[PDB]
This record gives sequence, C-alpha cells and structure tokens, in this order.
Amino acid sequence: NFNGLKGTGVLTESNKKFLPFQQFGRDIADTTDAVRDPQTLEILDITPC
Amino acid sequence: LICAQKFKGLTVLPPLLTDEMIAQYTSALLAGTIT
Ligand SMILES: *[C@@H]1O[C@H](CO)[C@@H](O[C@@H]2O[C@H](CO)[C@@H](O)[C@H](O)[C@H]2NC(C)=O)[C@H](O)[C@H]1NC(C)=O
Repeated sequence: NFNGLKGTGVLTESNKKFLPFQQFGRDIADTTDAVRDPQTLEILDITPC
Repeated sequence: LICAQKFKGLTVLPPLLTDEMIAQYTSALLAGTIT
C-alpha cells in the first residue's frame, strides 16, 4: 500500500527508463504494472502470485 | 508485450499436431498421389 496503490502479488525488481515527473506505470489492461517506491527511488514491478 | 500480458487468465494452448508431423503427413499424401 504505497499511497492508495493497493494490490496483491510479488514485487520484483524492474530497471526500465522513466522520467523524473513520471512515477506511475500502466499497461494495455489499464492495470498498475510498474511502480516507483515513494521513499526510496528505485522501480518495482508487480507480478501476480 | 501484447502476447505476454496474459496474467489475467487468458491462455493459448498449443495444437496437438505439430508443424513437423503436419508436414510429414503432407509429404506422405504427396508421395502416395505421385508414385
Ligand atoms: C527522507 O528523510 C530522511 C531523514 O529522515 C533522509 O534520508 C537520508 O538521506 C541521506 C541522503 O544524503 C542518506 O545519506 C541517509 O542515510 C538517509 N537516512 C535514512 C534513510 O534514514 C532524506 O531526507 C529522505 N530520504 C529519502 C530516501 O528520500
């Protein structure tokens, strides 16, 4: 739960190129697939269980 | 990534007959009708 970003699954490590103003990540199915942690500045990827 | 976004329960199953066996049947029919 990162500021209302509730979900269920594992959080693997992703290293895709983003923009400083771009923190969210969506997909074709309009689901939150890639996220940026709010405290620390790395990138996580939601993968289901 | 349109093929790999199938996390939402949408699976594609392979056919029982593979391409090599289908081609072998095709060659068998061709041989039977030529010789
Ligand atoms: C969040 O606030 C903490 C202090 O409460 C700071 O984190 C420190 O950031 C410096 C960066 O120069 C590190 O050297 C320290 O080790 C950090 N301390 C920690 C994590 O306890 C900073 O202001 C903020 N941190 C982030 C990651 O945004």
